[PDB]
Order: sequence, then structure tokens, then C-alpha cells
Amino acid sequence: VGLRVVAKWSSNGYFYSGKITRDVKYKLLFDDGYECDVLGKDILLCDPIPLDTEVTALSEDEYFSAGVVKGHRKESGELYYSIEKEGQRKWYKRMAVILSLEQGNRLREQYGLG
Amino acid sequence: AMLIFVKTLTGKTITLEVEPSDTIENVKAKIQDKEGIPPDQQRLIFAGKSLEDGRTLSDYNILKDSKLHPLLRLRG
Repeated sequence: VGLRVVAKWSSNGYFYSGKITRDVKYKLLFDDGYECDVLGKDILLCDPIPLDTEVTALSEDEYFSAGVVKGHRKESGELYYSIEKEGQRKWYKRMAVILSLEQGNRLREQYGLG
Repeated sequence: AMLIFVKTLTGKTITLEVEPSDTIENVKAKIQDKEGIPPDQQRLIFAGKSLEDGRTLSDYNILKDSKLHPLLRLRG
């Protein structure tokens, strides 16, 4: 409780960053500004998405696409990811970086809850 | 079947399976099917470009290859 988390609220759905607020299933307050109760089985416990993790990032032109984490940067309580796509790196808001069902599934063995 | 994201006014970002020839009415209807939002209470945009009824996704050159998934937004 109070830990950073990347979690999904739907089968075959995407993982989004947020925090655990209360233990009920767990109450999740997402960085997107939404809060709701999600299953524990759909919760990844890794605050900084580890280097070289394949993720889904929202580029400046408003398209989500797959990329790879190459670096983190914490600027006064706000994280930014350095994501590489096709050889080019860009900086992304924490809320801009998400995980697909597969991308999230790869991390389950190591950072899964329970 | 191409995947798009749609950001609701609640902050919640949902997904939708659309055809490139799907009219904006169809997409709003899907949004109604997933979020109960009446289509008449929907204002879609992509990259500052208004998505209006009577037109289609191909009209706006939104969708590209399967790798890219556009983030649509509901305005206020």
C-alpha cells in the first residue's frame, strides 16, 4: 500500500502506471487521474520500469507504439522515461509509457503481485 | 481491425477496434458501447483536429500502419 505500480483493469487490456491507495483486490489511483478497484492478479510491482523493457509509449504526434526503456530521470517527484524506437531515443512522461498485455505478461514472473 | 486509444474525460484511456473506413458516428457508437456515453455528448479530436460526423477515419488520415495506435480524445 502506497507503492508505485503498473496495473490493468481488464482482461486483454493495457497496463497503466499508478499507485496502491488501499487494500480491499486493491484500490488503484492511476497517474491518468482515475481511481478504481483492480484485481491483485492484474498488478505489476515495479516502480521504475527496468532498463530494456519493451513498453508502449505515446509519441509527440499522439501515436502509441512499442519501444524500449534505455534510461530513467526523476525530476522533483516526476519520472521521465528515455524510450528508444527504431534507434531513436526520446523522453516520455511516466503517464505516456504503458504496457500491452504481452509486454505486461513478460514482467509477471519477476514483479507480479502475490 | 486496427487498435486505437480513446481518452475519456475521466482520465481513463480505453481501447477500440476500428476499421479505417469507419465513420466517426460508428466510433462514437462504439464509445457508447464501452462507456455508456451518448454520442451527442461526444466531441472527438486527434492532434487538435476535430473529428466530425458525416466523415470517416480515412478522411482524416489518422490511421497508418499496424504499429502505430493513435490517441483520440474527447473534448469538453
